[PDB]
Amino acid sequence: NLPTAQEVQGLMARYIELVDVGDIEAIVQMYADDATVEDPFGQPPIHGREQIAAFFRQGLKVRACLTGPVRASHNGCGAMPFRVEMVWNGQPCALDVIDVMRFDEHGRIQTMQAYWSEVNLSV
Amino acid sequence: NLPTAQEVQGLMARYIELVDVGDIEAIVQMYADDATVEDPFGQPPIHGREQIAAFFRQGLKVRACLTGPVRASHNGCGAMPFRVEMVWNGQPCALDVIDVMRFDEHGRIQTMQAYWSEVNLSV
Repeated sequence: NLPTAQEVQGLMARYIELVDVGDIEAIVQMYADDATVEDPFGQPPIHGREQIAAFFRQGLKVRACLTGPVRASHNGCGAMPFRVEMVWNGQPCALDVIDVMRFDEHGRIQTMQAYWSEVNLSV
Repeated sequence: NLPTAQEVQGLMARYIELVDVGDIEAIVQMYADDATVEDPFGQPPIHGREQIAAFFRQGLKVRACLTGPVRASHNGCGAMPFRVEMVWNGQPCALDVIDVMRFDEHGRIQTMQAYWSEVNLSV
């Protein structure tokens, strides 16, 4: 069902867990089959599980952690602050990001928008 | 002009400063004259400076602080995590919130959405 505010917090926390361990197949399945992703927000979106899996394979030695609680509304929406730690070409770097996600009537991510730019990069 | 990612971080940080001291007139002026606000997201929006000022007067002994960096994009958009501390009927409480704002070509907030619900309340 349309996740309740409580379910949304649980789903988004799980989501970061998956990104942290790097289980691409499990992340991909959290999305609706025709979901769209805008990462970073401002860039043309990617649509569908095929393109999203390609996107995550390309991007995911990386760890991610929630850096604050998940903010959830009552209409299947949620927003969360987190950090991504990587090593960009030998050089390690961190990126602070905020994801906004809208879930569907099946508990799947219909749309995701990621807010960040170079000002949130610490390389 | 359409704020750059760097300008957006500065504008949103200022914004929380204003909410913290409680300068309603200065907050109101940060909004476009016909801006709309959705707080909490999921509720019908309020439109225009008159309604926004009424909204902030009604709501603002309160302190607010950024609890993480402002995430900014290159298209006049920004998202930020913060906490609001109040005393709800003698009883003190805190609310964790994430605001998403879109600025206009004049550096003013055209639209604001606040993500939170009772799950982010610690009373």
